[PDB]
Amino acid sequence: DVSDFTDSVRDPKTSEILDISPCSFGGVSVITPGTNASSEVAVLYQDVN
Amino acid sequence: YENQKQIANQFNKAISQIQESLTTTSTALGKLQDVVNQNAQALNTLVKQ
Ligand SMILES: *[C@@H]1O[C@H](CO)[C@@H](O)[C@H](O)[C@H]1NC(C)=O
Ligand SMILES: *[C@@H]1O[C@H](CO)[C@@H](O)[C@H](O)[C@H]1NC(C)=O
Repeated sequence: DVSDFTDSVRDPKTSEILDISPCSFGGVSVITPGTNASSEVAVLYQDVN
Repeated sequence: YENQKQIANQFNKAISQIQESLTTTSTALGKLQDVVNQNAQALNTLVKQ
């Protein structure tokens, strides 16, 4: 890749070409009504199905 | 009021000319393109490093 990470590999036993993708990562945001109002929150997981 | 027809006609003709100038070719929207480029140049150096 352009940032010098390997993205494709060849299997050393069966000679099959494999693509490599990252495991899921992202940011987490916490949405709150206010501590004085309530103790509940909602969670937003960013950039994920 | 005494010249309303002429004013209406040249208003419509001016809108038609603006539409043609946007249709054929436009560097007039360069400023919105210039904003787009310096962001993409900013990230390409971040991945390069
Ligand atoms: C390597 O061994 C596996 C099973 O042990 C076999 O399926 C594969 O064909 C072998 N590869 C080569 C290049 O001999
Ligand atoms: C998320 O994944 C599920 C199961 O793989 C799929 O049914 C759904 O359409 C996906 N949503 C997207 C890609 O927006």
